Amino acid sequence: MQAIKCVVVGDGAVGKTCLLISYTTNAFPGEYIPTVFDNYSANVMVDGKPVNLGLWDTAGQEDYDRLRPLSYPQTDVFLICFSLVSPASFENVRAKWYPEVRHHCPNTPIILVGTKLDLRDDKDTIEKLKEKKLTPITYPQGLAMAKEIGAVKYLECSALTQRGLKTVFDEAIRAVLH
Amino acid sequence: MERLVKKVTSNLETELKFFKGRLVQELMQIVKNENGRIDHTSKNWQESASVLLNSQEKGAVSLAEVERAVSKMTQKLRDQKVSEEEVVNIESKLKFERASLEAKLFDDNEIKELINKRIKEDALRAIPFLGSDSESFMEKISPFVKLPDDSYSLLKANDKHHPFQNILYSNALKFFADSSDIGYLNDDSLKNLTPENLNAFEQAVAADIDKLMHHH
Repeated sequence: MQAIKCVVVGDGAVGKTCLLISYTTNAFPGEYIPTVFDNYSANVMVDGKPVNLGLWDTAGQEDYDRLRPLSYPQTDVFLICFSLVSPASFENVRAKWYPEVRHHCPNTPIILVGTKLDLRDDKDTIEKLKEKKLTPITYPQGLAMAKEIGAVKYLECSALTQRGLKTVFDEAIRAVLH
Repeated sequence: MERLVKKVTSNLETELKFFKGRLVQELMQIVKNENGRIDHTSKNWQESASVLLNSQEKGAVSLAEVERAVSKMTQKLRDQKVSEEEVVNIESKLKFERASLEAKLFDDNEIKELINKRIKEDALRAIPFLGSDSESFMEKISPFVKLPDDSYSLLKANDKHHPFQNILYSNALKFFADSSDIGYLNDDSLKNLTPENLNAFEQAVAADIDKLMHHH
């Protein structure tokens, strides 16, 4: 049984639930999306062989800080996520998630994932952030953060349109095969 | 009217199904850290249950956040002048679900049953089925998987996966695979779900599990 444990960390701005629901169901835009993903594995085809892709969201809330790391043993690959339209969630990649992952799992490969790619050039969202002295995270800014935390890849995706979405999971698998 | 109530009722059922699945997998990491010991009085269990039921942080993985999502839908029903009795009935279902989880998570026997059920769901999902309808495939296999009452006791700090995953994976290939050259199941495997292959699958999974449970 070829089995990969992929753990997802990131703030509430990220849409971790939509990311994992969109990937595992390919539900149509407009369908009811639950509050939490249920952390069930997905079987995926890699070079004519079955791979069991264990997909775990973590309980990101600060009151679960002490116990969240019990999710981390034997993790094969981490997706550290931020929203491209939340600078605070991007700074929490290096301020919170990277140090937390590295405390428990010094050597496990990290993929840096920017989500909500579909909003980075939504007129109403660009206007909204403008009014607060903010700008969406750009591709080069993301790449720089990936180098800073020693991520093996930086990828950007949209749960809504599935632009970039398959590549995140393809690269997660590739990172564990090396 | 009945249509708007049916849609919110179905959405509530989706919320609870996803949240109960997640809650038990999250609680399972506390049991794994205790090498398969169940004790609702421990510091880690008490904190895990409290936070995953009651965390108030926006975006929390918690029943309190699920309840917020359901409150949006019941407010919308009242805005749409849906009969108060139908909206109250949805709210009492959600109160029932909270009360039922709050009782189960402080009962060692109820905890064991929740964890053994999730172990079963995880082991069904380990079967390498790459066909069109994986929910219907697992619904056909599910009645032939009977796990022991002490299945939870095999969660160990050092194990990535519960060992039953490998047992369902290998027995599913042995009894349902269309050839020895295919390491996986698909729509061509469905004809192999005869009463004969399913009963044999059942017996073989029970024997591999018993051998594992009795290993010195």
